[PDB]
Amino acid sequence: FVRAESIVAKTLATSREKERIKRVSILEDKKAKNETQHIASGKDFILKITEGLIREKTTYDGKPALLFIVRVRGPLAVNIPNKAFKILSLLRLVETNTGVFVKLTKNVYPLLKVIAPYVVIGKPSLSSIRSLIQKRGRIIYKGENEAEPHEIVLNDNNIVEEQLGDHGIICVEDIIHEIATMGESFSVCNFFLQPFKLNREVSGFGSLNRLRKIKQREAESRTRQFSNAATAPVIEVDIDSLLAKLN
Amino acid sequence: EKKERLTKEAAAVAEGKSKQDASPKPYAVKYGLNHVVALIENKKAKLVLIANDVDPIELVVFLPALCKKMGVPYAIVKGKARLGTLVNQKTSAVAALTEVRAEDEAALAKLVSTIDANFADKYDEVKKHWGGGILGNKAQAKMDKRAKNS
Amino acid sequence: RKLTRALGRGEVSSAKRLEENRDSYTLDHIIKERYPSFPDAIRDIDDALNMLFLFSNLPSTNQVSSKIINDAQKICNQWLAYVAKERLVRKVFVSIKGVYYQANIKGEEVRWLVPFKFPENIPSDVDFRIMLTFLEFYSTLLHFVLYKLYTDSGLIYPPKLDLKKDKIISGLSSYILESRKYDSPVASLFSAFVFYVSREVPIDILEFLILSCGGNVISEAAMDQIDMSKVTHQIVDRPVLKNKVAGRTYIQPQWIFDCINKGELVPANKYLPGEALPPHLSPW
Amino acid sequence: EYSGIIYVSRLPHGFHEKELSKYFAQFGDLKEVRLARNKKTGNSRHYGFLEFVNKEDAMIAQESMNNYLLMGHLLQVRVLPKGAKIEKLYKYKKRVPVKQLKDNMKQKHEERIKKLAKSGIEFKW
Amino acid sequence: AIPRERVIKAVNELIKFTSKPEEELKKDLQLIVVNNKSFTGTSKSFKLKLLNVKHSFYKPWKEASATAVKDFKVLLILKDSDIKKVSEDDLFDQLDSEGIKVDEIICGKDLKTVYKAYEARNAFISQFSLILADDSIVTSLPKLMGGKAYNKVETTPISIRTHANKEFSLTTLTNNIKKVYMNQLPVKLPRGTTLNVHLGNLEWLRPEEFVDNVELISEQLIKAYQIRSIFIKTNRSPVLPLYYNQDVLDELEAKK
Amino acid sequence: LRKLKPEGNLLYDTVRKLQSSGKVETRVPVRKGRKYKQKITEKWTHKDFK
RNA sequence: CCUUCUCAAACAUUCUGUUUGGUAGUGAGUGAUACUCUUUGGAGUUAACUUGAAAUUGCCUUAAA
Repeated sequence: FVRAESIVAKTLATSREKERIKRVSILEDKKAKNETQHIASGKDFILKITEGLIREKTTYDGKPALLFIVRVRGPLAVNIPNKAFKILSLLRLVETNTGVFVKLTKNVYPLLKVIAPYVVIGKPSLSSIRSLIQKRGRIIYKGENEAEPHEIVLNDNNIVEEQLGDHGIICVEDIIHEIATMGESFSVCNFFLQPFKLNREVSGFGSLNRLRKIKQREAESRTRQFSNAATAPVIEVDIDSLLAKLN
Repeated sequence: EKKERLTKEAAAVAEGKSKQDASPKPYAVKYGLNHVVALIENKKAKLVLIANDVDPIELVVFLPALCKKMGVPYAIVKGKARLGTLVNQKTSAVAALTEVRAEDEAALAKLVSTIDANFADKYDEVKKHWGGGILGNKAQAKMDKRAKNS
Repeated sequence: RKLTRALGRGEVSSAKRLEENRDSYTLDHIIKERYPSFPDAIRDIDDALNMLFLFSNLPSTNQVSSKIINDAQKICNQWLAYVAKERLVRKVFVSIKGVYYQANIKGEEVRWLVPFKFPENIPSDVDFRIMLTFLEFYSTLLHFVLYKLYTDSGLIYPPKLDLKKDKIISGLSSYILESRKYDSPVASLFSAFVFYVSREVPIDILEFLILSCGGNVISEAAMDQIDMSKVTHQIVDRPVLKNKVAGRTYIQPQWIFDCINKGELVPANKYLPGEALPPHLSPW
Repeated sequence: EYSGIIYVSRLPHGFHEKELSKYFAQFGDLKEVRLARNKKTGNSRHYGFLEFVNKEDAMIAQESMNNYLLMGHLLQVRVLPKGAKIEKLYKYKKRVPVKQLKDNMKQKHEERIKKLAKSGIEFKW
Repeated sequence: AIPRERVIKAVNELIKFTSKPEEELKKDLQLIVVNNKSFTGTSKSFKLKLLNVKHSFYKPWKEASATAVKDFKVLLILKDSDIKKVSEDDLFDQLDSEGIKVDEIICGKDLKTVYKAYEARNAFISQFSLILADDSIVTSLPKLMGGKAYNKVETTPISIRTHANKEFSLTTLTNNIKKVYMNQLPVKLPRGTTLNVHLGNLEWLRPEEFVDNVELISEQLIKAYQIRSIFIKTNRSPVLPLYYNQDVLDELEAKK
Repeated sequence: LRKLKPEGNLLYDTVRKLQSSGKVETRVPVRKGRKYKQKITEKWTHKDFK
């Protein structure tokens, strides 16, 4: 049975999401068209939430950089829209608690602005990416066998030779330098990396770990804000402290 | 919560010198049975709840009649531990509500309109019917086969 | 059970009250009655260190509770920083299953593994909680013996670690030492040397060796976020190399391996790749 | 005795024909459903109608959801007598020379001026 | 601009008209109306255009409701971070001096929690005639309070420059509210071409002040929206042309 | 050395060490199992709600 | 059984002034004052007044089990 209350709340939530995505999408459309007489505010903004918490708002003025993001579930009723299903299906973040890197720019900023409620965001550190890629990482690989229901963890840099020697690239440490320093175009690596299947920070359903689920939900609904203003800043956190839990 | 309230208000009355009303008013259910039945016949209730599962049923049988008399919107909840969950006792066997924050006034007032919808006409048929006229399956099959043969 | 009753009844403040108000178990009496104490402990820590350095490398998921992992990583790096600052390694042997070491710590020569920092894949055929329990016991064991070690040397135990270092390398530059001669000769080899390591080679086993055999280091990959002033050596394991300069010998790590494994400090003549190698010349 | 048709009431927002169809499929095969939308800035006036197929399906659904609850509307429902012939409520979405008219303005300026003059409220111009 | 003597005799004509033939309350409050070329179509704004005025009528309004029963009064709605910052002691220091008084202070969480029960919502706000809200909140309001407030211009909200950029403190707004009370008034702009404005009432300030007030707003409106023609009434009367501009009429099909 | 692919699962190997050195018994982790049906049927209340 | 577009610039400092843009709604009805269009088709704009959110007919996966 289908919980009529849940039906109507689902309808309301998806309609609200539809409103805000149409709002921000058409906002960005008229921004790009640059008829900017009627817009509440003409620029991006960036809230770097840190640790009742400590909030710092800034503007991009890119100066491009990278980011690392994770799909989190929610919010809490929704049958999804096509206008984010297509996006995150391209980006390979469904089947959640999954990690992918990204290069920031003005083409892609509003995509973060639409996906932001579904997702957590923040920049990584060198130790954090190094930990991530040495502990985790997988590969799709083909030849002499294996019609590809396939996955391979990183153990062979000769694979990096035979697939990225065309780029002059061996040595996933050298890949890491390319990533961290934003070297040669970042994109073979992003399209290749078979993105990270991180762990849920808490399995449970014992009476102890349920408590941690509740504390976790308190923390995430504290730090995240589905304000849906269409001018609000992006949200950025201490991912360095978070993926210590999540890795 | 009480002891935090006390260690607050001790400093509040020591420095701020209130009347021990610097702290705000509470808005809470009122859950002793004698408290409830005292409040009734002052009509200081807007909804009371009643638990079906009490084997010393003499404690409870007079309540729906009395609540009917005093015109208060009674309700027979199923489960007494369910009522204890909201007082932080194992069992309460009643709960009541007399004063509410404003932000659920409509909630309460409409809840009353559901409750009397569920009860006001059912009162005619609850009382004209002596429950428990039921048989077990063997006797039932016996009389069914008898009616079938006849 | 009490917590379960609580969460069924609601009472979540009381559930937090229960969880903060408990006192879990410890094993100090278990250790300091089972092992009398010091020589036996340092003799039989080998199987402890093996599983610890394994668990610090393998991935977090269910059955892991990665607080466990960061704890094991912390005590692992504490151990390595102590022994490398006090300059004790006696053998090294690279192999496919990581690398085995050898150190004459206070008498008996302890042998132990540190694997390659790479994403192993799990069978899901092994039973895990047994190994976790083993690990908890071994972690407590090493905590005790390492407190004893730092104290008898005399030191500020446990080591703090500066977050700006931990976020860039998360290495042995972290877990910094504060107090309160040597193994003669194989300590302080490469004395007054400087090795600029290439990014290409993994530091995960270079830096324990280099810091045990005293000499300062700088990494290529370390400066990705942010001098070659007095640099003496360059290391790389790449076929091609450029723009190589005259200030540094451009060498391989088997030079280091043979150098410490025989205490001879061989030159870099059979080196400067891509010429082939004296193949491993294992100690056994 | 009744008809299969049903009248419903006191609906909240977010509750549309799709919700009705998917929900009330559960009580049997539904024949056809229709609710009341405004023809102006189209949104619901919070009622509708339905017949699943059957009188018995109608009455059991009524017996179930007679005083059903959700947030702070509550559904009431009525089984009808025979027929009652749902007929209407097509669905409505949100509906979205100069000198000649200047002479029209100029003359009707005078027309309104004489009209207020003969009210009578006297005025020049 | 309009002949001011035409304005004078027009207001004298209106008051002597209505002086003799709930009813008087419906029929006495002055309204002023204007046609323009065309308003912003398919864009339903809810801001109010703030005119400058030399003499406000809200002081007469409180003086009149002191006798009457409706109790003309003010609302002030704030961000959630602000009620703790502000209090009634400060406005008691500030506003009674120049001779007004705030009635209450309130937040939007209270709006969505205790002024749900839409009956009680409208019953709460219909007590209030004058509404002051924040620039931050003005976009968020209509999901909260609803079009019953917005159809009437009394209830319909308005922004205010609260945040001294950045880290707001009270005085930057306590002077602004004094400005908007004493020396500024709102104007709404609906769809289409017509625009009515609830100017005031005839029991409030004399014609000799009303006349230059209407002159002020008319001369600042003829420049504002390229208006078409200007009239007045009080709540039944046909339209009184006091400015019918025709050079503005010729560009309409020139737009096409 | 960049060429080096390590090989051999240290979990399997150290578990062999455990079982070999007489610390633990040789075992599966083996998953669930039931002997009998643990019959389903309906509650009194859903049975007699009529 | 969710829970709401809860700030952006410009200037010169006055912690403070001018301007800029920022909302499409619970619906039901009550009577009623005026303006455009274009062909009757009235579509849109215009005072204020009630109602307990009221009511019968206007071409994704641990948020599981």
